[PDB]
Amino acid sequence: MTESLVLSPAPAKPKRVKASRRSASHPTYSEMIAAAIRAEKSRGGSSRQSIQKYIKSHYKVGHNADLQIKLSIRRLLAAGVLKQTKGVGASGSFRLAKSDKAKRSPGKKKKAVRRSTSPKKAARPRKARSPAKKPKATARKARKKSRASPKKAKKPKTVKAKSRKASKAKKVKRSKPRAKSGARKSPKKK
Amino acid sequence: MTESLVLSPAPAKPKRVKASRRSASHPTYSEMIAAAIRAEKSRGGSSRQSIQKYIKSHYKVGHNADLQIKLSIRRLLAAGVLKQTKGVGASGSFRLAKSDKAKRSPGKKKKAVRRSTSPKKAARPRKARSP
Amino acid sequence: STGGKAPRKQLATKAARKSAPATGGVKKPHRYRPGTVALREIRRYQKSTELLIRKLPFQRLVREIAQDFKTDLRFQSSAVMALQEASEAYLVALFEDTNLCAIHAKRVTIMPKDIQLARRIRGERA
Amino acid sequence: KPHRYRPGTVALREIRRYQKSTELLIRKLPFQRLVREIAQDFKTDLRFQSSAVMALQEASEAYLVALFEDTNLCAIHAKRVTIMPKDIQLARRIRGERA
Amino acid sequence: GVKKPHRYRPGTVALREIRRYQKSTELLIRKLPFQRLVREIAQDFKTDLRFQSSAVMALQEASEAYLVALFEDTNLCAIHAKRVTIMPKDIQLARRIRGERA
Repeated sequence: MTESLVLSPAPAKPKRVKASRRSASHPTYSEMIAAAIRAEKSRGGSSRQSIQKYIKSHYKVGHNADLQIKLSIRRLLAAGVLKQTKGVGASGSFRLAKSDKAKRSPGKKKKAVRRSTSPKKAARPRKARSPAKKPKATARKARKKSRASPKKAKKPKTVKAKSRKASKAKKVKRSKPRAKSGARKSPKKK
Repeated sequence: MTESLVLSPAPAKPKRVKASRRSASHPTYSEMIAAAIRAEKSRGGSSRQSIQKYIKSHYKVGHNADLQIKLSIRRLLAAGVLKQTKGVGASGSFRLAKSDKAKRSPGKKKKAVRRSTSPKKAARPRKARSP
Repeated sequence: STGGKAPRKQLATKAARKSAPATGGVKKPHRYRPGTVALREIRRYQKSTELLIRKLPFQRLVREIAQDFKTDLRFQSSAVMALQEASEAYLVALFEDTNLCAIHAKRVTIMPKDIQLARRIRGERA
Repeated sequence: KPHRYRPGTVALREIRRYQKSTELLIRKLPFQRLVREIAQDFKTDLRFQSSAVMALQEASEAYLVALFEDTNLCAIHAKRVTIMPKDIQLARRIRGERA
Repeated sequence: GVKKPHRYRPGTVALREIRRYQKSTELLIRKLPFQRLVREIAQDFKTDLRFQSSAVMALQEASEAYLVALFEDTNLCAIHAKRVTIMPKDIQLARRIRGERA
């Protein structure tokens, strides 16, 4: 812990702390890596260049951040807050431990049928003139539970019945007729 | 049964703000205690009362959830994604998969600071005499 | 039935709580717990009247020790069986004391810490 | 202020004195009266010899100290320094003195 | 408050140790601890055996050189496995090809 490493090069590091103002959302030094982690939007995670780009909006170009990132990753590993994926498909992709619980691997079918219906919902009205409406094709029950038509139909009735506000119920015949009006514009008839 | 019959109230109780594109509650038992552990100011994690305060909101499943909380904590232990800290007066130290217990020298652990009474304690003397 | 392609959140209506180890939701907590099934055996074994270790391997065990002591030895069926019953009750009697030693240390299962204490008090060891 | 000793330590130096001993630690006269009294409960008007009374004491002293060492091994199993009624009853049961 | 030492990185002093030990002509095992070992090994099969200091030195030198040559032989197995560690996997393999196990 020699002087040429504790006082000679130090002044740069304490001088630049907790000042990532340009990214207003969570500018804390410890939270930049984590903010990149939620912003990545991928199962594998963020690799080195991905995390560097996601952190880089301003205030960060890397005079010493290239090695400071490795040092912070070592600190986060000592804290046990990092979960990652190996392989050459993802060149050291990293994630923060966001309770995305690890479990046994086997049981990976080569399709995702439940989300396979979403692209068709995106495509069909968008291919039509009437743009993609609000997520009304399937309700919140779609990821509440996973059941067939009778159980996915009885529950919306309870959803609407438990909300007994007449004023709230008035909106279902004032926000929906907009679709009826737009059905005149997008197709020429019916 | 434990996921299709017993949790019949599960579609019913968190029915409203367990799914919302603006902001939604944490699904099932996967990650309820996650944000509770992270956004935390206590030096010794949660104590089975801060857990209730953190999870408790406008709506919750809340049906025999004391059983499921303990069961989930123990199963997450057995898998290896929960790690705790020893103590007596801390009323338990529930933390996440953060591996902060493996290698660390014993020197006591006391972090506690928050400026909530301090503004009021500063406003009290001026209020007693001349605002 | 929230799914999510994750066990303990998966479907257990395809599986069963009634002894279907196929991966799914969490099973029923009792699950014929080891305490319950063990109580079945202790009730049955403390009521029945039978030998509870294999006969010929025990006879082979005595033959192995006998060969070292005497090059050629002749045995009787009654003598081997007589040795077995005393030997069977020897560990039965020890386990009664071994179980009592476990309760003393606020414990329920017998461990090698118990056997060293029980035998020394009896005078078998040291 | 007295020099004092930490509790439980004086037992260690007492052990090195009492293990290295060739005497009886129970006063002979109370033991002699005790033996005569309990004997009267089964047979009245009995005479005793000094050697015979000492013989009962010597057997009793060895019986108790042997039990204490056996009881001591029960104390460590309980993860405590102090031996207690729970220790003695367990030791007696294994030793066959509880029947 | 002692000044923090200039700690060498792990394995750095191994080069310095090699310089001394390659030039070393001493015996790494002490005399009396090895004397008790050889006496018991002989006693295990035949009792009432005497010993000489010169004979003890002969037993030590042959055993040490046997192990010393093994380590260099074992090292050639490590590089073949793309590593520098010495493991029982390396040790068992090193003996087997040369013999001493059959």
